Amino acid sequence: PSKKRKRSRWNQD
Amino acid sequence: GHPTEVLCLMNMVLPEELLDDEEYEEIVEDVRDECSKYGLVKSIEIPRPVDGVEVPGCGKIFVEFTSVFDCQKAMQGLTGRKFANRVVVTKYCDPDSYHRRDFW
Repeated sequence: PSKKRKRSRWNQD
Repeated sequence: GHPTEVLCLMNMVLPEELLDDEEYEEIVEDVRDECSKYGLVKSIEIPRPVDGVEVPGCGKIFVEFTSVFDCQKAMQGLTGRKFANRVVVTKYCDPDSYHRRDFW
């Protein structure tokens, strides 16, 4: 399972 | 609100994105691995207008959850975040409407 730690898809700032 | 069974994911998907094979696989995969962090997710229903086949209604997607327990602890942590540059609007959806894709 990939796509776990590379591009944050739940940021805010 | 009111827990039903499946989770809702709005304000995080555009029709200009759910039309590419790269963008699609990127959302379905990511959204899946993420949703599978608070509990168990049966499946995920994300419209994919064929060259603009399902554009009139496109823009809202979601995932079929197993229990409202994890569905609650999930949306409670997804609300206020940001898919990329816009606050994600997560809600609750009825498994029935989900099956028929009635979109609730």
